[PDB]
Amino acid sequence: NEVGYDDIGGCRKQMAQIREMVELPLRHPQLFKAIGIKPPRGVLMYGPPGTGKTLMARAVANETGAFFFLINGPEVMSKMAGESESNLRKAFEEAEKNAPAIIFIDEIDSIAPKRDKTNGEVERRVVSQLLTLMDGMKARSNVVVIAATNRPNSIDPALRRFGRFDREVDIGIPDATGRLEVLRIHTKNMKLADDVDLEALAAETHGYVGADIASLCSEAAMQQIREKMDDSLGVTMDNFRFALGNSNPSALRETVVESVNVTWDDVGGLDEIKEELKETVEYPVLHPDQYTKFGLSPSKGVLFYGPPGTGKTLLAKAVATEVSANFISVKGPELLSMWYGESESNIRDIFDKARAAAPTVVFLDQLDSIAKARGGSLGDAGGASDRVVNQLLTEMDGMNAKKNVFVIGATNRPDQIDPAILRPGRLDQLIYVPLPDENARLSILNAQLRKTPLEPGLELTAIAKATQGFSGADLLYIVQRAAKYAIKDSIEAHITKEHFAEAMKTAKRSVSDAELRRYEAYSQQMKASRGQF
Amino acid sequence: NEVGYDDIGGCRKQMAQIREMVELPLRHPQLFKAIGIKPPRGVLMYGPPGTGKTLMARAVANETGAFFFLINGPEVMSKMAGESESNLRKAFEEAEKNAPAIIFIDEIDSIAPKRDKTNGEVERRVVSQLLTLMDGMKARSNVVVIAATNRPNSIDPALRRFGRFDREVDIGIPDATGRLEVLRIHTKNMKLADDVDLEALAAETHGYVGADIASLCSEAAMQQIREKMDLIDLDEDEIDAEVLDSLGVTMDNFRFALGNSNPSALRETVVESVNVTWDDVGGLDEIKEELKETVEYPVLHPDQYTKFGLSPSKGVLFYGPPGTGKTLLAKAVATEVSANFISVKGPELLSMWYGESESNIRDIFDKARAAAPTVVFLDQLDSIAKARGGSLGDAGGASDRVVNQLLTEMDGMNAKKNVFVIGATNRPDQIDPAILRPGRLDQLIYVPLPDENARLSILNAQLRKTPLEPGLELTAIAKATQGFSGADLLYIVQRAAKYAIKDSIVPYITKEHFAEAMKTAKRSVSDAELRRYEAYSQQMKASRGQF
Amino acid sequence: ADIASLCSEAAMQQIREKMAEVLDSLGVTMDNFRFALGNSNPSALRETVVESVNVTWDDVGGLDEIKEELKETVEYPVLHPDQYTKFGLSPSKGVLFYGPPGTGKTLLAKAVATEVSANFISVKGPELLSMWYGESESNIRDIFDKARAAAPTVVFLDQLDSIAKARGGSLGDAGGASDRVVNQLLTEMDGMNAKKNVFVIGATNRPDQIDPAILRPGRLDQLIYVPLPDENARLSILNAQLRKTPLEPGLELTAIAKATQGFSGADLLYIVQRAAKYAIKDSIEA
Amino acid sequence: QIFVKTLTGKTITLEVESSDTIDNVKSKIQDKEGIPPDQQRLIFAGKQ
Ligand SMILES: Nc1ncnc2c1ncn2[C@@H]1O[C@H](COP(=O)(O)OP(=O)(O)OP(=O)(O)O)[C@@H](O)[C@H]1O
Ligand SMILES: Nc1ncnc2c1ncn2[C@@H]1O[C@H](COP(=O)(O)OP(=O)(O)OP(=O)(O)O)[C@@H](O)[C@H]1O
Ligand SMILES: Nc1ncnc2c1ncn2[C@@H]1O[C@H](COP(=O)(O)OP(=O)(O)O)[C@@H](O)[C@H]1O
Repeated sequence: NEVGYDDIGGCRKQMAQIREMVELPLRHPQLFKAIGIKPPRGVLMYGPPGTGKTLMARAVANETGAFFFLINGPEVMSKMAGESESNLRKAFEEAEKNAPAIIFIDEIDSIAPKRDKTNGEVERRVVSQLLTLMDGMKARSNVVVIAATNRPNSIDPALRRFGRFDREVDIGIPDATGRLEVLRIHTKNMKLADDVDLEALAAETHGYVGADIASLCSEAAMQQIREKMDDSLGVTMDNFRFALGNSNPSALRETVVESVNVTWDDVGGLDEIKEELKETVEYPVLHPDQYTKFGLSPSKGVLFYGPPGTGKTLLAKAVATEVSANFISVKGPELLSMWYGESESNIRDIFDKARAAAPTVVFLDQLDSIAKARGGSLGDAGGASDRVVNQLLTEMDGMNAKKNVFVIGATNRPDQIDPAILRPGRLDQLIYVPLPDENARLSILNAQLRKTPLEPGLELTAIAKATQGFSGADLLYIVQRAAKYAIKDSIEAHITKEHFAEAMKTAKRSVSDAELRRYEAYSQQMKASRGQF
Repeated sequence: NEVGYDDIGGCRKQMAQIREMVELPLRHPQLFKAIGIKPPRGVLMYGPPGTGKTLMARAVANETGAFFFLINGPEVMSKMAGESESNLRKAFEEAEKNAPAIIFIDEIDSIAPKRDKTNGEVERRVVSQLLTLMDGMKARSNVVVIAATNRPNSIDPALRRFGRFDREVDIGIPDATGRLEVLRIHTKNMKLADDVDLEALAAETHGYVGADIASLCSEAAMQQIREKMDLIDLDEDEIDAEVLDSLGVTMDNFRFALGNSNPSALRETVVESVNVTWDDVGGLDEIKEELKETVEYPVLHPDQYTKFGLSPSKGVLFYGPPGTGKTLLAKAVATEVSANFISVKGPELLSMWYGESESNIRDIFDKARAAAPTVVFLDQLDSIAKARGGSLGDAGGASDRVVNQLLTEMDGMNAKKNVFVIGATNRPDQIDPAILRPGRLDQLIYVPLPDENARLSILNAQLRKTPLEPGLELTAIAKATQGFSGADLLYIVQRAAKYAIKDSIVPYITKEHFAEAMKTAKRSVSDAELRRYEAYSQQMKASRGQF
Repeated sequence: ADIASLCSEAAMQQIREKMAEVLDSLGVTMDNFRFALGNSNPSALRETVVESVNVTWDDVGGLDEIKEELKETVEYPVLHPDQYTKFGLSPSKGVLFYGPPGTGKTLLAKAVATEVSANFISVKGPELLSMWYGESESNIRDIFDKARAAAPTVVFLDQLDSIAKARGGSLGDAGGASDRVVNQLLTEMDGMNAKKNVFVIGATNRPDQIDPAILRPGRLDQLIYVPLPDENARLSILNAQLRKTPLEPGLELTAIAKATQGFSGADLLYIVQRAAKYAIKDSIEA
Repeated sequence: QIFVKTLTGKTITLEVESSDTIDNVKSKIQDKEGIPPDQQRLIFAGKQ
C-alpha cells in the first residue's frame, strides 16, 4: 500500500540528484569518506504547489524503508506558543528510534518569512528553537531533514547556511514528455478505448501540473459515466476533449521555463544569421574553453531592429534548440507596465531563478526606451520613467559568468538610440532583420497551409511578386481574410481559388514605405560605421 | 418533519446535476471498480442568500436513506478552540461505521474566510484541523461532505484543490415557472380566495428569491388580519371562534404586499440574460446578417470552424459617429446568440475599492467555466482610456491596475468555454494601442449614421411604454436633427411630456406637443466627424495593427 | 565559512564521478574545484557587492601623467599618516577628470582604490534624480556615514553634466528644482569629515560649462586633462587580454596606431575583442 | 512633487484567564506542607 520510483515522473534531472543526495549518507556512512564524514543534510526543495513534493519525498523513503515523519507549517504555527516549542522537540526525538529516518518539514515560508514587517520576540521564537536543535542532532544520528516550501526568497536567509540548509532543489513544470509520463502513471488502471490520444493533449497543457492531470482524468471519466446509465463501460477521447474545454489553468502568473523543439526550418530564409548565432553561444555551452584559451568573454545582450512584429517571437523560440537549453519569454512593454519595485525586483527574481534553471535564455523586446526614459525627474510616474535606466546598466553586467544566462533583445527604430552603451563587448550582436524573401515567406505559408486542406490548383507565388510592403507576418491575414468565405457556404446549406481575389490587395498592410527607406540607412553603414552609427 | 423532492422547486435542472453526482458513490460503488478512478467526496453549493440550500441538503439525505448529520456554521464558533475540534472529530467517526452517510456542513465562510487580508491566529486554527482530517481520512467508506456558502471566492483558496473540494455547483434564481412552484408549497395551508390567480403572481415578482416569496405571502396574510381587525378586536381571548373561517387572502393584498416590500437579492445585475431584439431599434440591417457570420457560426458548428486552423472570432468593435446608437445597442447584443451576458462599465463596476476591482472580472471567468456560456461587453472605450493611460512617443504602454487580469485570461480560454468579448467605442482615435493587438479585434463591424430618414421607426418602438395619442404626427420629428439618436430622442419626448404637471389643479397628449417640438432641432453629431470614419470603414484593413 | 563547504562540495562530486578500492577517487582534482566554483554560492553575492577587485596598473597602456598625479592625493595620507600632521595641513581631497568618452578615465579609478585595498562606490549623475520633490538630497547624505565607518572607502561621482551645468542659465520650473539639488553636494564637499580618508573622484565630459563653485580649491583642484592616450603607448594596452600568440605581432598594431590621431583608446582595444570573429572562429572546427 | 499619507489602527487585547484543570487539583490535595519542629503525626495500631 506504498509507492515507489515508477509512481512519479517528469522530474528526472534533479530527481537523479535527490536519489543520490540523501541515499549516500543513509545507505552507508562508512563508504562516504571513512576519515571525515560531511553529510550536508537539510535539503531545501521548492516550487509551485501540486508538483508532488510530498509524493517524490515518499518515493525515496519507501524504496529504502525510511520512516516518513511528516509535519506542516500552519498546523504547528496555529497552536500555543509553548506547545509548538514542545511539539518540535517531540518531532525530532524520533531521529534515534527509527534511524535511518526522514523528517519531512513543509511550509517553512509561513514559519520564517521575510524580516521587514515584523520585529517581535514570539515571531522569532519558533525559528530560534529549530536553530537550537539543528546543532543538537550534530552527533551523526544518520537522519536527513527535508524542507519543502514555494520559493527560496521567502525563507529567512539566516536559515540558509552551510551546516544547516545548503542543498537547493528546484521543482518546476514538466516538459512535453513529462506530463505524458504522468498521464501514463494516472491511467495505469484507467480502462480506456483504442481511440484515445496521448500526445496532442499532453503538449497542449502549458500551465498545468500532474495534480491538474489528476483532476483531468477524473473529470473526463465522470463525464463518461453521465451518458451511460441515463459491464457496459468505455472511455473515448471525446470525454478528454470535454475535459479540455472544462480544464482549470492554475499556473498562469509565471514565465515559461519549459524548453521547446521547434526547428530553424520552420521560418524561411535568414540562414546567414542562424550560423552567426550558432558560432557564438551554442559552442561555449558544451565547452567554454574557447573563450579562455585566448581570454574573451561571452555575449551579454543582442539586438534586433527593422520592421516590427515580423515574427521575432518564433525566432526567440528557436534559439533554445541548437543550444540544448530552456527559454524565458519576458514581454516587451513590461518595462513600463511594471510599477516601482516591480520594474526592479521582478526582473531580478527571474534572473536568480534562471541561475537555478541553467542553462537557459531570456527574451526581451522594445529596447528603444533607453534613449527616451533616461532623465527621469517628473513627479507623476513611478517605476516607468526612472527605475529602468538606473538598473539595466548594472543588471546586464551583474551576471556570474559561470552558469551562462543569456539575454535576447529586439527593438524597432535604432536611429534615435545613443551609441554610448551600444558599443560591442556588452551590446555586440546588433542585427538588422530584413524584409523576407519570396521563397522565405512561402516556406512559412506552406507551414500556415499545413493545418488546413487545400486543392493543388492554387498558387502562392502570384501574390509574392508584388510584395513591396508585405512581410511574412503581414501576409498572415491571408488565411483569415480569404478563408472566411469557405466556412459560410458549407454550414448554411444544411479551399478553392475563388477567394484569392478578395485577399489579393485588401488583405493586410502594415509595413509602410517611409521607414522602408530608413531600414537601410544604418544597414548600408554596418561595415564602416559598425561601432557607433 | 422530513422533506422530499416535492418540497423544493425552481432548481429542478440544477438539482439533477447534484442528484447524479452524490447518488453514484452512495448507491452503486461498482462503477469505481470498473473505471478505476476516485469519485469526488466534497461538493460546494453557493449563490445568493435565501435560496433554500439548507433545505436541499435535507431533501437529498432523507430520500436516499443515508445516515444524515448536520454541522451548522456559527455553532462551531460559539465555542472555544478546544471543544470545537473535539466536536468535529466525533462527527466523522460515527459516519464511518454508518456507511453510507452524508456529513453536511453549513456556512463555511464563517469558519474559512479569506485569510490573507487578516493574517491572524484563529483564521488557520479550525481550518488546519479540518484539512488534516478531510485529506487524512482513507477507509473507502464512500461518505460525501457537502459545503454551503454565499460566494465561491470568499473562502480560503486552498480548499478548492483536487481530492477535497472539486465540483462547484451554482444555485441560481428560479424562473417564472420556478417561482410559481415555490408559493404552491407554502400555500398548502393558506386558505386563499378563488380570485387569486396562480400564474399572475409569478410574473409580478421578477427577481424574488424563495425566501422573499415566502415573506411576501405572510405579509399579505397579515394584512388580512388587519383588514378584519375592526370586525373582532383583541380584547376577547378567542371567544368568537366562528368568523375565522371567512379569512381568505384575496389577490389585492398581494398587490399591497408588493407595494411595501423590496427586492433584497437584486443588489447586482441580471445573472441569466437580457431580451431586447434587433427589431426594437429601427434599421441597421446591413450589419444584422454581417454579425450572423462571426458570433453564431462557431457556436453552432465547432468542428468546421476550427479544423481549418482559423482562430475563433472572439472580439468585435462598434465605432463611427459618437453617441449614435452604439450606446443604445448596449443591451441589444445578447439576444442573438441568447447566452449569458453581464455588461461592464468604467464608473459602474471597476471603480470600487481596492481588492474588489478585479473580483468582478473574476465572476465573468467563473461564468466562462462553471456557468458557460458567457458574453462580455464593454462600452465607451474612450472614457476608460483615462484609467488605462495613453502611450506616448515610441516607447509606451498602458500601466493600468485592471488590464493585467483582463488581457491574460481572455486569451487563455479556448473556444469550448464560449468566451465572447464585445467592444463599442465612440471615436477610434481615442483608443489605447497597448490593448489593441492582432488576434483580439480582427473583426470590423462599422456602425454608420443611424438612418435619419428612417428614424421614425426608431421612435416608434420607443413610445410603447406610455398610452399615446392615436393621431400621431411623425412627419419631420427626427429627419431634421441628423445628430440626435435614440438616446437623445428621449429629450424630445421629455419636451412633449413634462407639461403634464403644469396646467393642473383634461388633455394629456396633443398633436401640438410634437408639432411645436421642432424649435429645438439641433445637431450634436455633426457631419464633419462622420465623414472621417466613413472612409475608414473601407481602409481599416491597412490599419488593423497598432492604430 | 563558505570555504569550509567548498572542500565538501567538490568531494561529493568525486564520489558521484565514480558512483583504495573506492578511496582513490577521494583525491580531488583541480577542475572539480572549478565545478564547485561553477555552482558556487558567493557570500558577497547574497548582498550588495562592495569588495575590492583584483585590477592593477599593468592592464592598461599609457596615461602615466595621471598615474604620477594620482599616487599622492589618496595614497600618501593612508601610507604615511604622520607626514601631513607634522605640517598640520591635510592633503587635498578630490580629483577631477575631463575629456572624451573613449579614454579610461572612469575605468582606471578602480585601480586607485584597490591598490591600498580601499572600497569603491561608483555613482552616476543621471542615475538618481529628483523624481518627486526633494527625493535626492536625502539620497546623497545617506552614503556619507557608511563611507567613513567601513574606511578606507572612496566614492566615485560620475557624469556631472546633469547637475553641474545649471547655475544661472536654466530659469524654469526644473531650474528652480535645479537650484535645490546642486547645493546639497556643494555643501557636502567641505562639510564632510576629511580625516576619515574619504575621497571624491570625478570624470565628466564637456569641461566648459562646469559650475564655478566646484572648481574651487578643497573640492576639485587637480585640473587633470585626460585625452586619448599617446600613439606610441597603444601597444601596451593589449598586454592584458591576450598573451599567447604563435606569431608574436606588435609592429602592425603600432602601424595602424601611428596612422592617425583620431583613433580612440577603446576602439583599438576592440581589434582583439573581435578575435572570436577573426581567428577563434576558423580554428575550432576539429 | 507630491506626497502619500496614510494612518493606522490597532486592537489591543481580550483575555479570559481560564486555568486550574481538575487533574492538577486532585494531585494538589494529596501532599504534605511541613511541620515546624516537633509536631509528629503518628501511627496507631489495634484490632487484633
Ligand atoms: N511531478 C509531479 N507533479 C505533480 N503531481 C504528481 C507528480 N508526480 C506524480 N504526481 C501525482 O499527482 C498528484 C499531485 O498531488 P500532490 O499532493 O502530489 O501535489 P503536491 O503539490 O506535492 O501536494 P502538497 O502541496 O500537499 O505537497 C499526486 O497525488 C501524485 O501521485
Ligand atoms: N425548492 C425551493 N427552492 C428555493 N427556496 C425554497 C424551496 N423550498 C422552500 N424554499 C424557501 O426558501 C427558504 C430556504 O432558505 P434557507 O433556509 O436554505 O436559507 P440559506 O441561506 O440557503 O441557508 P444557509 O444559512 O445554510 O445558507 C425557506 O425559508 C423556504 O421558505
Ligand atoms: N587605456 C585604455 N585604452 C583603451 N581602452 C580603455 C583603456 N582603459 C579603459 N578602456 C576601456 O574603457 C572602458 C572604461 O572606461 P570608459 O567606459 O571609456 O569611461 P568613459 O566612457 O567615461 O570614458 C572599459 O570598458 C575599457 O575597455
